[PDB]
Amino acid sequence: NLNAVRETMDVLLEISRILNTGLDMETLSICVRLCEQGINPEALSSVIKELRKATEALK
Amino acid sequence: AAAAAANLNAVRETMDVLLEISRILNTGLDMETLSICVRLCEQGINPEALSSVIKELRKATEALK
Amino acid sequence: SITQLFDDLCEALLPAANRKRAKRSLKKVAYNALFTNLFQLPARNKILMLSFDLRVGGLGPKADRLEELVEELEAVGSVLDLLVQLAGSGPPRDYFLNNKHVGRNVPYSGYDCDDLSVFEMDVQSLISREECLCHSMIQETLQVMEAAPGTGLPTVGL
Amino acid sequence: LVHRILPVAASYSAVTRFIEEKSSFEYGQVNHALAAAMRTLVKEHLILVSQLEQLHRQGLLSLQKLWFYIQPAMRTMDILASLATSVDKGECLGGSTLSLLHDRSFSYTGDSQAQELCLYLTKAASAPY
Amino acid sequence: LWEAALTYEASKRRCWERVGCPP
Amino acid sequence: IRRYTDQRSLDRSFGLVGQSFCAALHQELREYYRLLSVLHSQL
Amino acid sequence: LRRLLVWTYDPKIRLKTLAALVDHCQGRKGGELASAVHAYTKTGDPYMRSLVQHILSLVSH
Amino acid sequence: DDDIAALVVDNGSGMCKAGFAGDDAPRAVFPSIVGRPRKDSYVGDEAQSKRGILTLKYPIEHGIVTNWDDMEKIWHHTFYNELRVAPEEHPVLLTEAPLNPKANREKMTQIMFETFNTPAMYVAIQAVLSLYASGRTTGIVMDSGDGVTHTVPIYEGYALPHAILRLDLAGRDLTDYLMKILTERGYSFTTTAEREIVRDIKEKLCYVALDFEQEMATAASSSSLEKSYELPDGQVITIGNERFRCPEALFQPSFLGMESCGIHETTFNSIMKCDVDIRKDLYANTVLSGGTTMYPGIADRMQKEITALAPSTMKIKIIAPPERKYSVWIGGSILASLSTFQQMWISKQEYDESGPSIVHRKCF
Amino acid sequence: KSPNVLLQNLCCRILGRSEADVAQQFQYAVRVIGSNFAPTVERDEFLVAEKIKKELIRQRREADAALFSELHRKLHSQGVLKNKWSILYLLLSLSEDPRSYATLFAQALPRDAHST
Repeated sequence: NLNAVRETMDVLLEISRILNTGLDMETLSICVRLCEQGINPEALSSVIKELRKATEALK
Repeated sequence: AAAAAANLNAVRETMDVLLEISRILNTGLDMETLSICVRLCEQGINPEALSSVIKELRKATEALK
Repeated sequence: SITQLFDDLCEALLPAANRKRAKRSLKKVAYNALFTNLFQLPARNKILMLSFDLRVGGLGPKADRLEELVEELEAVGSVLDLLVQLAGSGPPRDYFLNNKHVGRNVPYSGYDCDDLSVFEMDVQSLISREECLCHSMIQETLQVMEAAPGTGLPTVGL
Repeated sequence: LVHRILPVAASYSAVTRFIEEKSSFEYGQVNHALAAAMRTLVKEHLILVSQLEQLHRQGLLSLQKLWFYIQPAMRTMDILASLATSVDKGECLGGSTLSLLHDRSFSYTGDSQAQELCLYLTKAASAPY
Repeated sequence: LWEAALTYEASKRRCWERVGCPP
Repeated sequence: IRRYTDQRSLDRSFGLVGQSFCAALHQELREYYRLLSVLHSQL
Repeated sequence: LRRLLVWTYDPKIRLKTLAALVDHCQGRKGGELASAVHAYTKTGDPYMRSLVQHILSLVSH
Repeated sequence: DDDIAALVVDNGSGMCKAGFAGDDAPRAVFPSIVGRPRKDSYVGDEAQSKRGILTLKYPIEHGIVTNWDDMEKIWHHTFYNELRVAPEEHPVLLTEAPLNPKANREKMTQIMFETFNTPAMYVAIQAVLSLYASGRTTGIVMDSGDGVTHTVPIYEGYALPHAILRLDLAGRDLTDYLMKILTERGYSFTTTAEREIVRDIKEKLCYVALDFEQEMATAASSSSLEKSYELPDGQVITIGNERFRCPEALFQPSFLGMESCGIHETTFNSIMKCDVDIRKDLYANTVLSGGTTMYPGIADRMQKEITALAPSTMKIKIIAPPERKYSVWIGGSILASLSTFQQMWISKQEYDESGPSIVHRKCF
Repeated sequence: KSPNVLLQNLCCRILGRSEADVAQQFQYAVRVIGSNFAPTVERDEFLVAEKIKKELIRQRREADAALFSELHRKLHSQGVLKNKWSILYLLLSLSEDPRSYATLFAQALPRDAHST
């Protein structure tokens, strides 16, 4: 199964790449597992942006 | 106020006379789908493409009925 | 491991160098922002509505690719619904292009003048780029070359 | 300084003559296609010099600046001039001008800039044969 | 939305001393 | 460092690993001419 | 654009082909005239191949 | 902390969790027991170690406190012995069980304003705070501690107490039924040291499957899940079927002699007592809580049963935290951290001027 | 609104469905409308008016062909329509006769003579 869950994860990177999302490979794996738990994505869209704002406040 | 209500009258007038031109040309459109088409034609769109869109969707609604 | 996936998400977005207490507060930022939405429509149509805006400004085959991948992803739907929200948040050759002088059976077209006009912008961007480079390397050091003494220097701020 | 820049001028005149000579009927089917694939590489060489001339209209160009700009064209026209003379000197028509291009693809294998130009010319010349 | 407001109930009043835009 | 690579690109016997060495040494020289470009432009 | 050279490059290859079709077809008529238009379409150059083969389709009709 | 260090205190059934707000977990965890002469007075570890010739008193046994003096002594020993702090210079946010008594809250507020004389305090529900850690305001948190259990629905934050499902089943009955099944099979699980051993075996080696029939057929056909444990004392007993039957009593209650509803059936009845517009939303952002959620795979079994229970329109999306051991403490740490939430706690001036019963108005 | 959301309203108007149902036809509509957005012919309402009059004359409905001339002036009289060429070009194309050659007659200018 792990060969299939690898390829469906790999095709999902390119649709997040040409859609100009800042998610790299590691945060994409984190977020696809977290959405696989069952959390609503409409709030993840807020937490990723808020973490990236509070990250910019240091630099 | 007033200038926001005079424009409402001036757009009801045009959406009636465009419907009259639509019925003497016997186009199958009604008052509701024409308001979508005039809105699309306001922003700038090829009528040769949008007309082909409508002539495909009206040809595919019969195969499902 | 839902309480740990937020802990590793808080580590990935933390930039590398206090790094031991900033995670402790960034997890509070994650939780304080995760609750505001939860205190308070198909999936592929949101992709098509962006594929349209792709096609209007040129770049046709990229939109034909964005639809091509989501036709294979059916044979998971809540993840692409997350990707379409962060669409504008990201950071800002092939000789087998148009090239009517190569092919097996090329069709008759004649002059286009609309591929050549977008072949001279493809180079106009190059020398407009290498000049803003020499406008942004001229400046970042001359702003240090003219000021008061010890402004741009870190050791003088000690 | 212009003596250092003039090799790309000399490696242009020996390419346009090759395409003008080997576009004649007597040179078979493949040496036609080899002089065919070089002219999309002639197009970019001209486009750079017109853009530099229009930049020179604004006075924001120097002789050192020009010598910095033309560095890729000095390589690409040189590989085309090498292929042009190698097809001319040893008479290469048909399959014999299909062997020599496959040899230069093995000569340049680790650069990946001169390889891609040469590998493009191989697949384009291999179309009639 | 505006064509939805355009489906309103119109006032059919008129005067002689009001010729232009007189609802 | 330009005398060496001017000789080494003219030698076909240097091989596959040294026309690539000659390519890397040229890539480092182009950016030095970029520094000479900005040095001329601020004059 | 150094005096329109990209603008007049795509005409000149097409015109030197049309001039070839002109002066090779001088004097010929009938089935010999379509044979001379067919006597230009063994050109591997696809810009010249797609041109004369389009002119063959109009001549051969 | 720009202000002085805050505090959080959760007086649970099996243990008391204290700490400072914004810390990783409750900074101290001590037992809910005081020791008297049967050293004169001690708390927690010294009392449990010297429990051979002394008496122990449970300040919180089944979510309801047994003695107010024991409650004040447990709070004072948590503030003075567990953390070594001064309670008069620290604000603490306390917890509460499902629908606690107003007189008990008044006595607790009087104790917090008189025996401690702190600057400010707050007291609210526990599963609402664990929900206030779990990402989602809206949803059902099923919290089963050591002496009480509750499936608490939460709609827009303020819980609907008419849909709060109360359950009198916990880890005491779990360890007791496991010990009874082991002694019925023939093991020595009866004594006090055997009860501690059986509770440790139920915490570590016990299993939780998806259903009873498949795991029972597998354990009856072979002994794969039977894992051997030889402790430092040298006792060695291995039983896979007892470990498979220990967590299944939440779905098959008659294995331990229970006549109440199951866990998934309790969540089903809680959704049945819930409103319509919040039904699918409560079924979509429910969370797991309670220290009994330390069983692996049981959350997957609960999510499968919750998907089977409700209709096909909504789904089952359960938040299964692997810090459900300290979920309520993490909740208080999330709650007291916010700067706007500093107005939520009630101070000592309003309490002293208008009685401790003003906590019913201020601490909503 | 935007044209991308507005095309889906058209796909729900012609086909009687919801936007969660019909998504294969909207996928096709984005293909044809996108990459064909810019107008390809020079815009003038005069040529389109003289073709609608010609079409209504051709069906022996000579009375409506000069009623259209009174309807076309009111569009200019009110003046809230910016592109009057596009909507008339569309309404002529979707016209059915209630009851051949066109390279001979008047056609619109190609816009290719200009450097677009």
